[PDB]
Amino acid sequence: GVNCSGDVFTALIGEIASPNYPKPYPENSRCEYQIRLEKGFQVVVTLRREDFDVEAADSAGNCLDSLVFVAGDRQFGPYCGHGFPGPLNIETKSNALDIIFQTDLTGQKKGWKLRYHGDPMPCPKEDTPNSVWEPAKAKYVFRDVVQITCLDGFEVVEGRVGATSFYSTCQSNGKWSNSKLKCQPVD
Ligand SMILES: [Ca+2]
Repeated sequence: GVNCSGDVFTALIGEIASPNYPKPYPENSRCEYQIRLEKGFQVVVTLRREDFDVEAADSAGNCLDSLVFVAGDRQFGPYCGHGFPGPLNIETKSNALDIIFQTDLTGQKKGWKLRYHGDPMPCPKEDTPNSVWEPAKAKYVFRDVVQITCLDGFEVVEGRVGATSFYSTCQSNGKWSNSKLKCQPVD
């Protein structure tokens, strides 16, 4: 095959296709594409069913040509056959993804074209005991900032002395900064 290795993708949106797409991919391909987003994002892969045609699996269900996505410990695929067999949207749960495409000596098809985007990872909303959150949202994600205001008769301890409100940021690790700070009754 050709050189289809070494490319690194770091933008929050991107598009990748097998060599020569939509003309037949090369035999004996060993392609690898690396997506590298900053911590706090997951790579989400979108691949339309009809944008994928790869040599069919053998009798034993094994892929001779294959597309595989590697995200840390997790693997998606191997995929082969006529039409993409996986979900239209794949949340890999990782900021780093390796896309690996290998082909054998015979039997080539049009190949594949995929897109990806970075999806900011969520920070779960705590139960707001004696406080209200601003803004109120169904989902908070990486870099969101909220103001947490204590109800009347409550205050923040461990923050400033005598605070009745504070801010908190959804961090790259899925946790709120200032998660130690709680609204508690006035003494
Ligand atoms: Ca083949």
